[PDB]
Amino acid sequence: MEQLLADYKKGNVILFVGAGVSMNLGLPSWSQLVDHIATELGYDPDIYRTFGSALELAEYYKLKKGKIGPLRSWMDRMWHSSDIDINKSKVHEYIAKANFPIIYTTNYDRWIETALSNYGKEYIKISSVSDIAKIDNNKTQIIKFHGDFDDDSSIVLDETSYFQRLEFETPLDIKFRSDVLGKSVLFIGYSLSDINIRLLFYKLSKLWKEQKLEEAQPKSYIFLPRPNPIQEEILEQWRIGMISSENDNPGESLEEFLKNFVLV
Amino acid sequence: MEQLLADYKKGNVILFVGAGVSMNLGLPSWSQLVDHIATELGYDPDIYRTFGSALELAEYYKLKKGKIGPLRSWMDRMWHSSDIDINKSKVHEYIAKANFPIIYTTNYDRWIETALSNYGKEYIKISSVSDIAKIDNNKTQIIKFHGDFDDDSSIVLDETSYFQRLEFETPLDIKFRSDVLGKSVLFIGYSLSDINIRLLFYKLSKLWKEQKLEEAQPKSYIFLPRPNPIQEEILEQWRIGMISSENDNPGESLEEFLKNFVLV
Amino acid sequence: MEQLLADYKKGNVILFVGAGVSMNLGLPSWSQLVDHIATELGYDPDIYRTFGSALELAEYYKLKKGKIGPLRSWMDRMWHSSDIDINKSKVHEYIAKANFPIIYTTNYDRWIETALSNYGKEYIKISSVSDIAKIDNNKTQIIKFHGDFDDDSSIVLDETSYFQRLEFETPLDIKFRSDVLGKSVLFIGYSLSDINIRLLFYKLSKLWKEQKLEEAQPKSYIFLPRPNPIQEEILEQWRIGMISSENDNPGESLEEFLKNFVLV
Amino acid sequence: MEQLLADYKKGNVILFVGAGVSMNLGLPSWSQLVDHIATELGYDPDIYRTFGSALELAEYYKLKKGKIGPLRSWMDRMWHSSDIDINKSKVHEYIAKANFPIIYTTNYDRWIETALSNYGKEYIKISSVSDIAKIDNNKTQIIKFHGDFDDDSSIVLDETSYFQRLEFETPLDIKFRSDVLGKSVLFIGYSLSDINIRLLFYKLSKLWKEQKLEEAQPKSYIFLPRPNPIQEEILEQWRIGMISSENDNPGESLEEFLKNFVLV
Amino acid sequence: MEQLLADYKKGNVILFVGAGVSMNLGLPSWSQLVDHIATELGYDPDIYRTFGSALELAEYYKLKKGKIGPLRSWMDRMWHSSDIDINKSKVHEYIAKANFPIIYTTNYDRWIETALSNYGKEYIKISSVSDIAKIDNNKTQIIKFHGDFDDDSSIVLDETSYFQRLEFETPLDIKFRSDVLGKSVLFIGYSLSDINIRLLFYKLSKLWKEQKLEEAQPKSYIFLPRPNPIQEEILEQWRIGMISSENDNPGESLEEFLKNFVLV
Amino acid sequence: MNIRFITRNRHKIKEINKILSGTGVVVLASEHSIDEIQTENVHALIKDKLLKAFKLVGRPVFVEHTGLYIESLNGFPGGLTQIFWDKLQADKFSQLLGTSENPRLVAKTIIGYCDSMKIYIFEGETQGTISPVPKGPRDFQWDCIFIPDGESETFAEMGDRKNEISMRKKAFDKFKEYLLEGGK
Amino acid sequence: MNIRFITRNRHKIKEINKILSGTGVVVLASEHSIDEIQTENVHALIKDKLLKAFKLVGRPVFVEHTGLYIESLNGFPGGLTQIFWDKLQADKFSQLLGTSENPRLVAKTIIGYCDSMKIYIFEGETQGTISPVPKGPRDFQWDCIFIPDGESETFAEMGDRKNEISMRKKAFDKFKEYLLEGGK
Ligand SMILES: O=c1nc[nH]c2c1ncn2[C@H]1C[C@H](O)[C@@H](COP(=O)(O)OP(=O)(O)OP(=O)(O)O)O1
Ligand SMILES: O=c1nc[nH]c2c1ncn2[C@H]1C[C@H](O)[C@@H](COP(=O)(O)OP(=O)(O)OP(=O)(O)O)O1
Ligand SMILES: [Mg+2]
Ligand SMILES: [Mg+2]
Repeated sequence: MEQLLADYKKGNVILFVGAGVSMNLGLPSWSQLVDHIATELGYDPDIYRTFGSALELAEYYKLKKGKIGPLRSWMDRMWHSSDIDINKSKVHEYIAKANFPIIYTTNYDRWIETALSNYGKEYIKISSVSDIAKIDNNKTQIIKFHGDFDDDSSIVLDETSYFQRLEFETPLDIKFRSDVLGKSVLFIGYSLSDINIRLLFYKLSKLWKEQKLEEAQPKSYIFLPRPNPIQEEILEQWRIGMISSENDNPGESLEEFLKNFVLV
Repeated sequence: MEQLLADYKKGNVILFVGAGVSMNLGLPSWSQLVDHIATELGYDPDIYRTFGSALELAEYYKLKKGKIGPLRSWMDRMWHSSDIDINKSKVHEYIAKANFPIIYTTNYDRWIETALSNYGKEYIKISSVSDIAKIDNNKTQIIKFHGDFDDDSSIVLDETSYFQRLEFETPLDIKFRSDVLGKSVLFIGYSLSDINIRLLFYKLSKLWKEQKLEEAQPKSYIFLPRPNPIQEEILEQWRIGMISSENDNPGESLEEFLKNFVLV
Repeated sequence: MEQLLADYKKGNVILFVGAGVSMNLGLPSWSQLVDHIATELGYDPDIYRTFGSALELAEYYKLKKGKIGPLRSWMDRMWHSSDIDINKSKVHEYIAKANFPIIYTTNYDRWIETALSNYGKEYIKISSVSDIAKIDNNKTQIIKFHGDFDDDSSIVLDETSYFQRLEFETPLDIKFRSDVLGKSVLFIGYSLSDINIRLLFYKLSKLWKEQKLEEAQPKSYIFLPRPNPIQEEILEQWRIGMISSENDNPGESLEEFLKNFVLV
Repeated sequence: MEQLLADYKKGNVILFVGAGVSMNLGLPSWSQLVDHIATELGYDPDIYRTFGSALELAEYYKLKKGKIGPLRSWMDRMWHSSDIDINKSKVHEYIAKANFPIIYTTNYDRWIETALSNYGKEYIKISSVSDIAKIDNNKTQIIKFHGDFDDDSSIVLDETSYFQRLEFETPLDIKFRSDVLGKSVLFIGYSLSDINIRLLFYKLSKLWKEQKLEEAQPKSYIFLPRPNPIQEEILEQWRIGMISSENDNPGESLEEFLKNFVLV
Repeated sequence: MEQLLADYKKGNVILFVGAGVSMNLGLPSWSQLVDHIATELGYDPDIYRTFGSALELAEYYKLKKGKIGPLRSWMDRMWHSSDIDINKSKVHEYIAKANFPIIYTTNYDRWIETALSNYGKEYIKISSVSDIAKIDNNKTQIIKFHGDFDDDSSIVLDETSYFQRLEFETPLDIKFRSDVLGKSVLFIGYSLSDINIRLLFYKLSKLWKEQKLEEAQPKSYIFLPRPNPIQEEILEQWRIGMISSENDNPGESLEEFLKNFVLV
Repeated sequence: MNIRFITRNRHKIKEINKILSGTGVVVLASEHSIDEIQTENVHALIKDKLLKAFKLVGRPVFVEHTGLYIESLNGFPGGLTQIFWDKLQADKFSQLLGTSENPRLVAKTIIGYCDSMKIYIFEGETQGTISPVPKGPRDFQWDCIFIPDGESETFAEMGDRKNEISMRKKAFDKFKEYLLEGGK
Repeated sequence: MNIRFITRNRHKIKEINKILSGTGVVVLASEHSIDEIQTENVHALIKDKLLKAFKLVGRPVFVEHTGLYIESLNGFPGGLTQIFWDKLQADKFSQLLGTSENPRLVAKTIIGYCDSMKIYIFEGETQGTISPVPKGPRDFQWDCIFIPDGESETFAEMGDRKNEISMRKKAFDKFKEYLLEGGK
């Protein structure tokens, strides 16, 4: 918590943003996406949750509907509705006013870049290797790690998408695997549930253990409000410490956590 | 299923055995193993279930207890107690008397080898690479794919062992990846939930699509008594067909399915 | 080489055939292929031999001519001319009358298959993954590892082809990587110079060291007539022993070596 | 050449340095190292020239002598003798005074760092992942890609070390594989003969081919004083253009090439 | 014969060469090709005749054998055996010594190019559009219209390849469709049985009809020894006249016909 | 055309530069003293020496060789005249070869040229007579002992007009004809 | 010891076999006719020829070279006596070198041996005189013209006792001393 601010003021902290940050905007949740896919396929949700977890439910929608295109179209329209205002969001304001040179996200929505451009901060948005060619060292790198709504082929949603990302041969995978070399990652709004991220940090811990400088690895941090000792032990094996809060509100806890980063 | 039996008389079908075949005998279930882990770590079962799926729960047991050794001793004594008789198991009799040259299994218990040694079938047990050197072409290959109770370092139960199997650099992984080239796999008692098997068959499907010969890929089959159209579509993408039965009892359904293979 | 015969009667020896066996036959050598490519590109041979090794010279022919189609056509006609008689070849006769269940080769010519069909022995020729599906256990497997003249895309001749084989994702690569698990390889006519074979046996050695069972690894053998202590030490690190002959004739040395396998 | 200067003034060019830069100083050549290995093992050099090439010679020295330690001690004392003065080296002066943010090198000697510290330019030397943690964006990154004389386990000189570097699981390999994404590489003093660099740029070209963006790949350049159309075509397949000079002297050609980069 | 020679000496006659020119050399016939296809597919030839005609039989060989590659390899070896001598062929000599500026052929053998280079005449061989780029106006054009053995994808043998060539979108079809505009075509050794050439000359007759210039169309000629009035009337509707002979020997009739063309 | 030259003789460089002066081509001569092989075939002897020079340079490079062929000595030198001249010089040349029954001898220059793709061989010859007494300046080897046929002056004594009828000339005229005719 | 030999001379094989007969070592001679280089240093001339023979064989192989050194010719041959003999032969040898002021000449044999690790050079020499008339059998090159010092019979005429005082002998005695003394 104090060493995190020490590395943050040094400029050696990468921000990783999950869906829990975008949960405070009034966006549809993951379960509402499951309900929409279930009603689109002729099911009803609870009769579609006894069959597969989630990758099975995006994979089955892709297989029955051909492509991910109608799903991407619906997600593009409801994730960027006109009712959502980025100025009434203290979490996105604290993200924009804080100093993070590299920002990663698994969200396909553009509210991080909207908050960055709304509060007068320049950025470089990376979703392809041609955007890796445009990286400015004096601007924020916003890497859409799991895709964007500007490309159906980039969205990491279904089982085959995660199976493609497991080999770590994407340009974004290579860029992330070298960005975690010698830099701390701060996970906010993210539960570390995606299999490719856990395999990436497992291979990073194995890489630091193979060189026999396991004490010298930069220490990562994850902010979850509800505590979990199981995840705590498993993530502390990968040098990812847990920062918890006693506040029951997740958005308030994230605001009080990012308050330390917006200031100076 | 005439094409499956036509591949079976030619000797081109590999039997894959899951946990339902062993669960027919009266062995402890996976839920009872999670319960034993929970009361061994001081939890009651259900609160421990609302913390992780199963790989995180077994990983938490291995991290709190140091090794998998107390757990391995408990499943060794429970899965091989004297109350279980292999002679009162029609499924294991039909497995032993069938002409399956190669048998893979993700069970750690020795009831398949006990079943083949009961009914006079000579076999070769494979759990290391020296046992791959001990292979005879006129004997049944029994491969303990997820480990055995003799070696604690070979048991694939928690998340880290599944990551090491996801890299596919094990001798057994190499042997399986070449055994699926040009042979059919018949899954009995198995749900195809382990991510290394799903990544293996995804890479096999990508392999046959790369050579532009996906029409000529051998057809795999999974016998599930309870139908699942989501998995049927998802496994049909990997050339794994689904065989379902109308019987509500999985044991009698598996007996009636293996009746087609035991005779002649 | 008494242990070689001891593994030979059990059927645990894989034959690997190089380019020296297809030389006694009076086929064009490798340097004649270099001269033909150099005269085809407007060079003369040695003025093309102070520019690159061999992979650069097949790569430059494939880049100037588009494909390796003219090269495959010339190699197909001159490697199978009507002047070559397989009956006047004692090495191919000793190969055919021996009992090798699995035969690997890096030649693109079909003289091993012609020698075995000439001497009444049935075989299964493997060059794609459908031929892996056609494998009989009571027949000789002849695997064309580096390609055949039937397929232009299968020939491993230039640098890009060797890079694709260095990835080890071909079906023939997976089949070889599990065939070397627990079987000895006998290299005849082969200098072990191709980098994908050296990386394959290096990874096999690393695999046997990771199980801490490297004393139990099956011992491979290479037959080279001229001795080389450098290769002897380097291949001895990969469990590949050298068998040398004092005869200055390579074909006669190979005949006296394979006479021990042609009998009974 | 003009696009190279346009990318260099933008700050998107990585300098790659080989042994041809360091041979201007009076350092021992590769043949003198071959000679030292040969007379250390009891050979004379020309009779050790018929056996292997360079990897077999450092592998045989490592296997007979146990480790690379006597050889590294000799290369450490010979490559850093007091007769070599960096101030009479125009090439190292032009490297030091130019604005290259990232410098890679396959040299083990410290003459790049000595030249950078002579002419008052701050730098970060990277040879471990803990040195990747020390990267400042206002300082020059000097990466000792093939090792340094401070660590025997990092020197990539023999065949086994190149076989370890072929898998690209080293932290320096990961950092280079992401640094080539969207940046140009300028090879000076280097012939592009190491197999891991050629496999790296082949995989980079394949990576830009899978994203269907081959025209948007940054272009790399290699300065070779002696022309080679075979390499020119082969490196042009990997988007590495060739820059040649008509001066027969390589040092003055490299001086006139780096004169376009030192000024302003 | 009179107007044919009159258009010859102006240089406005294209030579089209079929299989019957090449049957003089001792080449395998079409029937022997069907016999080899039937033998390779396990049929005897006479039952295999009673199923398709030629295109369906070559289609069946392609579909059962995967590609056309084994058939191309066999056709390449037997069509270019060492027993075939180009100097003892008066037909090929009379073709070579004649000044035909454009030569088309449906043969995949290189005996026209071998006869042209053997009798000291320069040529440009066209089998792709990159060879159309190298057309010199003082050299003869040899166009391999139905493919060559240097490319599997170019051979027009089975019904799918004829169906691709029916659309006239290959570069060679556009080149032929403009070369027949305002030039005479002389057919030797050719029966005008391929569907693409009949459709091409039907469209050419439609083109000269639609411009109201039916009288001004150049006259094509076809030399068959056996007189067919049906082909005479049908080809006369496409302005392709017949030249017939009284000699029963087709080779001697072809030599006596080409005697008017070799002279001066 | 920018073509390089590898040799040991320094005066050979000045002869080739004076012969090719004003042509358009230039010669970037270098001194390395490439050893030859003891063979009778001069095509192989120029081929391997051009191979060693191309291994030294890697750019378009030509290589000259100049051989005397004594008819009294059954055509002994040619390919190995250097060691001959470097050992017995002019003093032990004319007293045992100029005073024999057959003073006739023929001098040949063979040029091996590499265009970085192929090897091109050009040659020229003049016939002549060995002098009984060395005559003229002695700064260019066997020039002071070589009487050409139809003349009474040695090639050293005749001066700058030796580079109009000499064999090297004829060989470099064929070389110049190839170099301005194109890379054919 | 099983040591191989690469040469072109066939009678050299029989001389080396008769000299090394009964020693314990054996010679597996082969005929390839390796070309030499035109250099004055016989150490480099035996080193590159042994390099070419080791590239040909790859086993332990020795290489012999034999050179005449005419003192009247300022020590001209030696390394290149072959082309000399294959040109002038015996008819144009004694009439211009045996009748001069200094008939003295020295014949040297140098042996280059490779033990598959290093290169070992052994040499021997005898002095002698050139005959004014060729004398004896003419089946072994310059044996019929070489009078050794202190004798009046040529090496061809003296018969089988030439292999007790000859230079090749001395060189092979040092070679035999090394081969039975060990690989030192
Ligand atoms: O116009 C000439 N007039 C008189 N003597 C000449 C002439 N041209 C060559 N010579 C003599 C000098 C040379 O020593 C010897 C061998 O001829 P040659 O092999 O071609 O020259 P080289 O060996 O001395 O130098 P390089 O290494 O370039 O071959 O003939
Ligand atoms: O005992 C000898 N008595 C008379 N003549 C001899 C003798 N030994 C060598 N000779 C002559 C023959 C050889 O043609 C010439 C060059 O000597 P030398 O180079 O060592 O033999 P070589 O060139 O003919 O055959 P090789 O290829 O093995 O070197 O001297
Ligand atoms: Mg010379
Ligand atoms: Mg010789």
